[PDB]
Amino acid sequence: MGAATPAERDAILLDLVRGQVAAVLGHASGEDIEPGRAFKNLGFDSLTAVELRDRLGAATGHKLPATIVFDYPNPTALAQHLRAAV
Amino acid sequence: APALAEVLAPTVPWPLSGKNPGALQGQAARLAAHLAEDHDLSLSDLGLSLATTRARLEHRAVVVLGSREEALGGLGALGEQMPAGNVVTGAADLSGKTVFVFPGQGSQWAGMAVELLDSSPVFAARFAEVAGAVEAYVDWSVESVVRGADEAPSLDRIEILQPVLFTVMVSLAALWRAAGVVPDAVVGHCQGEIAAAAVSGALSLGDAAQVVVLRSQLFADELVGKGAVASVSLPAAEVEARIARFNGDAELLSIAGNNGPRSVTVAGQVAALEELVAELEAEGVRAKVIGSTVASHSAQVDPLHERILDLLSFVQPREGSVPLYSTVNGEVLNGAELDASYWFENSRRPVSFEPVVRALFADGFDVFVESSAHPVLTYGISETAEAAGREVLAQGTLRREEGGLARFYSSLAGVWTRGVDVDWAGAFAGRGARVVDLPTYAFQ
Amino acid sequence: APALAEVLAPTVPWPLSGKNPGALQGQAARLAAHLAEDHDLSLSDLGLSLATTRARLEHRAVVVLGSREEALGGLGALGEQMPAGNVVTGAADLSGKTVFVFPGQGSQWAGMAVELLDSSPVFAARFAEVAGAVEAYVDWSVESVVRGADEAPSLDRIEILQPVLFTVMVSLAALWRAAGVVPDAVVGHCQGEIAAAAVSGALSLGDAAQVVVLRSQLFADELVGKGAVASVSLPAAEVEARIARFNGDAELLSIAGNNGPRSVTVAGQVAALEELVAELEAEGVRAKVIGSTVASHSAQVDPLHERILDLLSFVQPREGSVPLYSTVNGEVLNGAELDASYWFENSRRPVSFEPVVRALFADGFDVFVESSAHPVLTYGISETAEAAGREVLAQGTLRREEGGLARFYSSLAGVWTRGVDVDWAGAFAGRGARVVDLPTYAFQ
Ligand SMILES: *C1=CC(=O)N(CCCCN2C(=O)C=C(SCCNC(=O)CCNC(=O)[C@H](O)C(C)(C)COP(*)(=O)O)C2=O)C1=O
Ligand SMILES: *C1=CC(=O)N(CCCCN2C(=O)C=CC2=O)C1=O
Repeated sequence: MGAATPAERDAILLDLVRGQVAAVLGHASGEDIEPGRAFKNLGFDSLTAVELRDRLGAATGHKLPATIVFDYPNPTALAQHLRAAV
Repeated sequence: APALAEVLAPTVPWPLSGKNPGALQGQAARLAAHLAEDHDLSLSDLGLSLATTRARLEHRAVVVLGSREEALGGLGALGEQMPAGNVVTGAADLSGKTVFVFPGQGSQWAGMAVELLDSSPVFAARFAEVAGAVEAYVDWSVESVVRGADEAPSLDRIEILQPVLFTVMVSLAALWRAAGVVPDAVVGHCQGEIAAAAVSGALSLGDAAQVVVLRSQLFADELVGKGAVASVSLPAAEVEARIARFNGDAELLSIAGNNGPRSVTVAGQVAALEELVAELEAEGVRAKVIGSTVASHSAQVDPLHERILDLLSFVQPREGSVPLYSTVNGEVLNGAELDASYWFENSRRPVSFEPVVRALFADGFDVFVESSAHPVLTYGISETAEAAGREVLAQGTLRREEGGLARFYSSLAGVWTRGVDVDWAGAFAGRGARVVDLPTYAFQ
Repeated sequence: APALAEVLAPTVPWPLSGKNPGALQGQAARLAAHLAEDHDLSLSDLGLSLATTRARLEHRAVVVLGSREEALGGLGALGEQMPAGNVVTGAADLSGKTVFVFPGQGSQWAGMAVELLDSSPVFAARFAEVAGAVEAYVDWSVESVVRGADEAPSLDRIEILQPVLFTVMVSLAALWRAAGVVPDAVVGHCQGEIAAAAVSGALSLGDAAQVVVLRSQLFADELVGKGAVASVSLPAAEVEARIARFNGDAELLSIAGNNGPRSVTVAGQVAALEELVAELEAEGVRAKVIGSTVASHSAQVDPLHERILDLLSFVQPREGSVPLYSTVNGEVLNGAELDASYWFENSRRPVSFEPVVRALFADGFDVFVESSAHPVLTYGISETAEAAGREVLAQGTLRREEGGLARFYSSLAGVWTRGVDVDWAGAFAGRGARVVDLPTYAFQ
């Protein structure tokens, strides 16, 4: 995604995090997750946080901090940090 | 005699297997059409039939359902190579050599064991037996604590917590055994060894119960306020170097558990511990002080030696039914050597978990079942396996806020789908389920 | 908790497994070199060590040994790819879905369960429990009969044999179960269904015992002398054709059982039956009158219908722990339909063994354990697998004049080396075996 605008980056990373959260949740819709909703409210313990981080690390081909999910509470926030990370 | 599932529990499992993934999808779609077409089909008849009259094949999927529409949802997702919250899939590519893992504290959550008290007769039966045995030595009611009645003691108290987690972990073991999943070996983390010894039969239920009761009570009396344990996400040797700064002229801080390649526990007086945790929270390191913890596995316990040998002089260890991989002395015990002195060493010596995981890996154990209410050691075991290029399954039993048959069956499916033999037929016991005709697909 | 083996009993099994035949024979030869260097090594330590610390791999062997000599013998042979009497080998290429087979008469031999009473506590404890249920209904002792005590009645009599064969079969099932091999289903041949229902829990011990005692006593009173059953090694169709020659006017002979594509039982009057067997031997066809039989599974049991209904009106059939594949009706039964009328049909209807063996292949059963003192049905099953193009194991328990732990562990190994999970550690119970270091062959 070098041939993509900032807003386009925002959208691809937001589609990535929402898809990965849905897989951890098991809904698997990938659009069911609300970008504003905090991970705590969605049904997230510490174990679900590191599973999300593993999936995002795999998908982005980067190594991420284990606390990244806790530190950026919503999918939008995590997507926005991942713009800085990649 | 007692069954996996109350006869009226709505949750049942449907195990499926095909030669390859496309066969698994096709049978799921056929099965979905079989169900959609006939509103009168018993979900237990179909479950029993899938669990009794079907070849065991390599590509595996279990649908956990409490209703037609949860069955059509599961089988629909299965049918279009799509995930779902109630479908567990896997390849039967593991040997299924199984070690049962009994951690200490961190497994606890309010509501744990309740859904299974009301819905699993095996679990209820075992919980009643074990609670019965702990209640010889205490004045309070284990069920009452677990169910969170008004009058019942607090789980914040180490001396209520340990006996309770012991009941829960030992009762979860018996639920696996009824599902047909027996340990080929047992491992315990500190107080977890007391549960492993009960599950192995090395200690009588009564002896095991009394040890966790009397030792946790001794720690409540002697050790609360004077020290705690902290978890640190560094290798143990790196933490040993940092500890040397403190505790210069005496052991104020000591390693309490080599838990992982990048996971260690430290024990000692609260101040030194909080100073260490802050200094490390600075440099990006994941370090916290665990609640309801004393500074066991440190020099603070050396003075209670003569009291602990008298307190536990009653224990009559015997040869168990499976080996215990000691995280005290790093030996493969048969259980007859778990006398009073062992139980002192268990509470004094730093827990050597990381090396017995490697030792288990090398001995060909490739399935790790944590017999707990929330997974405290499974991710560590997975992280060790990948750092070493090993294919293992580290499978938890229950999780925070998920403590009923739906969760058990998902965890049961984790292990079946990777090639552990499971008695799925037992999910339907006492229901008068009948074997019925199933759609055949590319075979049967 | 009874144990597979008496502590004093010399026989222990050593399981080994390798990634491939050459590693297996390589590991064997390395292990024999280890044993040869040190006369101090406990065979029970090395036994438990092999059971617990070694990966579970495709290519498998078990050495059955009561001595250093038999150990080096086994391992030397295994290391030089040479058969030995005390070595079982196979590849773990079956799923190990197991069905327990319960035949009728033919498996009996003098002192069949004496070695197991004297040396397997589990077998002794189950034999006492089942015999005790039988002895509520007879004046004689099953132990006395099996042991050959002077006062004890003769096995020649149908009404002593059936209950003794009931005791031995049901007890042998519990021996498998103690080694960790439990049926995923049960099948029986005529009276063997009673042993099947006992093991599955479909009948109480008390009910099952009383069915076999009363029915065998009825046939002793009403049928002995008036006919018999013979085995014939030809297809059903060709035996129907041969039978028609004697069935000029009134029918003297009829098919009692279809057991195999070229295995068939015939019932009728003794003279007819001997004449049929004698003319078949002349041709080169395997056929014998079975020793202490009556013309059951024929029109001769028709006049016994009312009396059998009255005699077995007590039975209380229930849902059992595993399904029963009925030879009589070709249905998959939970055991709640085994009423007096069924036990009549079991004694009257020709036995569809071969068709339900086919149904079991098709439902994914690839391991057939015959819970018997000598294989009678395993050959039919094998021949049935060849004709239906199936890879199955058909595995007896004991054989004539081989009735101890050496034969049982040899039958347990036959099932294990083909990929049934077995609890080998259980063979070392009571012995204070301790895990020891074993020479590594390859990366571990
Ligand atoms: C036994 C010894 C002792 O000191 N006890 C007192 C209680 C402490 C018991 N504890 C701990 O809490 C620390 C350990 S082990 C768990 C530490 N984690 C790892 O092994 C590293 C990787 N895992 C993780 O980071 C976490 O598991 C997850 C973040 C993935 C899970 O998140 P949430 O569930 O928090 C120990 O033994 C005794 O009683
Ligand atoms: C029940 C019916 C009957 O025929 N018998 C046992 C005799 C037959 C023994 N068999 C087989 O079942 C097949 C070969 C053979 O020798 C009863 O007791």
